[PDB]
Amino acid sequence: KAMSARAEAIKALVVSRKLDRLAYIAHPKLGKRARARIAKGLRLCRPK
Amino acid sequence: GVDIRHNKDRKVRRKEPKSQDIYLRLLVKLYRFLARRTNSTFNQVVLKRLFMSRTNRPPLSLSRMIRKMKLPGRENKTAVVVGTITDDVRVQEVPKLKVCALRVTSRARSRILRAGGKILTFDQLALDSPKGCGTVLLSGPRKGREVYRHFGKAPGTPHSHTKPYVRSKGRKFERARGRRASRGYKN
Amino acid sequence: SAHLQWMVVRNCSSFLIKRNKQTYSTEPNNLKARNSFRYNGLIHRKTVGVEPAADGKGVVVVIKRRSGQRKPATSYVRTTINKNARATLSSIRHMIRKNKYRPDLRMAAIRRASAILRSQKPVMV
Amino acid sequence: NFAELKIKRLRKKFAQKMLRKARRKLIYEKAKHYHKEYRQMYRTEIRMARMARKAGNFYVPAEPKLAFVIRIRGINGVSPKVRKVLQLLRLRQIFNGTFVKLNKASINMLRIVEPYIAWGYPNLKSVNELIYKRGYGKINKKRIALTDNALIARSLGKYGIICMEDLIHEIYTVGKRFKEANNFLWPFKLSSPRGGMKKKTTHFVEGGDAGNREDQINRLIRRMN
Amino acid sequence: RVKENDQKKKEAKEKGTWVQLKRQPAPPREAHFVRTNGKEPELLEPIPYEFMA
RNA sequence: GUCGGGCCCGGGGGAGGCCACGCGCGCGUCCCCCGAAGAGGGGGACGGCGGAGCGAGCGCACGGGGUCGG
RNA sequence: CGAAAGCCGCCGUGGCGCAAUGAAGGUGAAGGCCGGCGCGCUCGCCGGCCGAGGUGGGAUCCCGAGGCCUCUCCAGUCCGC
RNA sequence: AGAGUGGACGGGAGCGGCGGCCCGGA
Ligand SMILES: [Mg+2]
Ligand SMILES: [Mg+2]
Ligand SMILES: [Mg+2]
Ligand SMILES: [Mg+2]
Ligand SMILES: [Mg+2]
Ligand SMILES: [Mg+2]
Ligand SMILES: [Mg+2]
Ligand SMILES: [Mg+2]
Ligand SMILES: [Mg+2]
Ligand SMILES: [Mg+2]
Repeated sequence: KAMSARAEAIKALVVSRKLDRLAYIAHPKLGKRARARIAKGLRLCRPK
Repeated sequence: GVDIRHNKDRKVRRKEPKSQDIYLRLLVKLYRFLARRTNSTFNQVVLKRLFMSRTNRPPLSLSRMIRKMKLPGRENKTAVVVGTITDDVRVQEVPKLKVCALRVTSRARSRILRAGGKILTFDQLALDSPKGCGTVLLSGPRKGREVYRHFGKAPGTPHSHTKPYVRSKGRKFERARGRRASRGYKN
Repeated sequence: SAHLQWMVVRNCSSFLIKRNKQTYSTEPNNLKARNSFRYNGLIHRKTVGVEPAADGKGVVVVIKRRSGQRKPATSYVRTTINKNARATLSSIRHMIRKNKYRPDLRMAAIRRASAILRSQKPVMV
Repeated sequence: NFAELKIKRLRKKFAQKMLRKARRKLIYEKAKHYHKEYRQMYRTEIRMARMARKAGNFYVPAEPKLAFVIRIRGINGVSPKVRKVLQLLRLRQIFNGTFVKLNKASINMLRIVEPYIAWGYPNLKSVNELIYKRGYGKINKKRIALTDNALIARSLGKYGIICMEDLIHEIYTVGKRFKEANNFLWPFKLSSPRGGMKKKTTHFVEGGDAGNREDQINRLIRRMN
Repeated sequence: RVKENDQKKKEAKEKGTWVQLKRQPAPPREAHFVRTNGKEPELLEPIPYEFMA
């Protein structure tokens, strides 16, 4: 009975910052797309 | 000069079997390779138990292994002992089992096979489950023998139940003074 | 079995020579002539050895047959080669590598063949 | 397979090179930040004292949180309590200095082993010379020369300490992970004091070496490392 | 102090902060200014020796 | 009052130093102007944002423990 | 060589082990659950199964939410950490 | 030639890069 009571109780629901950016890019999983962007912007040329 | 004690630097442990058994040396080579090049703590435990001595590898009884397999959640797992499977004449029926042992006695092997189970050695264990998955690692009772009945506190102290070293068992052999209060004392 | 037979003859063999800090073997199919599991001429399923020829010209290469593994009379096939040096090295290299017959004794057989050839060729004063 | 495989491994090598470049830029900026912080702290202390003098009062600076201790006596004929305190300080040899963090407990055990150590308050130059010249780390119970920020990061990167500048910053500005950084550091094996000691067996304020020379430990560290 | 730690962790968890629970051994002494209040500090000086007892 | 702090909060203007700052297009975020609601548009600056493969080619060295082609 | 080796099994007598305890007559090592009924009395009647108990630690093994990918997307196919 | 800090195909549906009279595909 106590397990049923707790079960119904738990189912009764409803800027820039350069150094931080550097740590985010140097993170191995999070910074992947960011350094990919940096790499292709370093080596790509489209005008305007 | 440095102030360190050197009396505990050498760790006293087996690094190889003391045996000159070449089959044991071969499967120690195999399991040493497995424990090195694998992340299996199972393989490491099996390796050091292979190093161990015979008193440190007591025989596991068939009935004890029947109970530990009968325990819940262990359906169609491989029972692995590094040691000896002996027979137990106190159990009448044997289920089917998938066992792996260093050594199985004749009647225990016959009972397992005609009950319809499989017996593996360690080389074919390494072929079947090289990681050690689906295994139950047992052991025999390592403190069941007469020397462990004799070890402990001294028999003439209280309150010890240590077996003394007597040359015969009878009413004239160490039952007097020291063992009852009508002769000196009891403790 | 090779590993079992090595665990037997590893320290007790009539071909073993232990003298001053060194260990050698004298079985007839032992390139490099050392007490090793790799260079043992008796315990393996496949073995290659090289010797000087019967007459003092050429090199006999003896390889172990696959089938007759328990019949030592027919178990070895040997061929004498009395070519020049570059062709005999190329032929035994082609033999080992193209047959894929134990291709880790290749360079050892090469060194042994060149030593046997250089000893066979006449001495200069 | 020999084209898609080779372009795949080339892409993998490129990504690893870019990650290396990112971490290098990070450690460069971190060191620049610490240079700013150090000069800010130095000028801040000077300004505080200068402001108190202008006002007519006194500026009592903060009593330091970092000490450098050196075992300066040998191992023959040592009391057991002194022995235990010295090996809790990790001073097992003569001329065998280390960093301690100063509080009441540490100060009282230094007071216990007073006539065996010379200790004091190191400056930023002394922490630089000590970690760069005689910097060894403890990496699975081995004593490894600090030649690699990869080595430092693989042992201490879970605390944000990924370079020798991060290590020096923790030790100098005693952070929340000072215990871990100082325990990573193997105890410094200094040379003999070039020039001598003038008396080993008496306290510094009566003409010897033992005890707390306050900032003359830097003179000793220059002569000794 | 166990019960105080438990109530403190409960209030921190409900209010959404992080608070200190351990105790720390008497830190150093936090740089500060000492006012002289205009007056000059008094000059102390060792006394001559006189034999009483 | 402070060669104080705020990635030196910020914005504007006029014949130098420093920067481990420098592809697009679209999104956001911020700012300016006409602002004919202070709408809708003309722009700039910032971004750790958004489906879609790859620069190479020579050197020199305070660079994972001595070599000389003296 | 060989005074060795091999074999016996209705040659295992016997020893030691497999049971202890008591001076001795002697005695002598398995529980729980489910049902009914007395008076389900701190408990017998029968029946049914299971098989050396429980707690705390405990090497090893098992399941495992969620993660980590592939020129790239849409719907799943496989195994891996 | 052993090469895996995830590899699979296979319809599925579009790109960047090589082959033009816009059609590609070991
Ligand atoms: Mg010594
Ligand atoms: Mg000694
Ligand atoms: Mg002395
Ligand atoms: Mg001198
Ligand atoms: Mg003395
Ligand atoms: Mg300023
Ligand atoms: Mg600004
Ligand atoms: Mg006989
Ligand atoms: Mg018997
Ligand atoms: Mg009998």
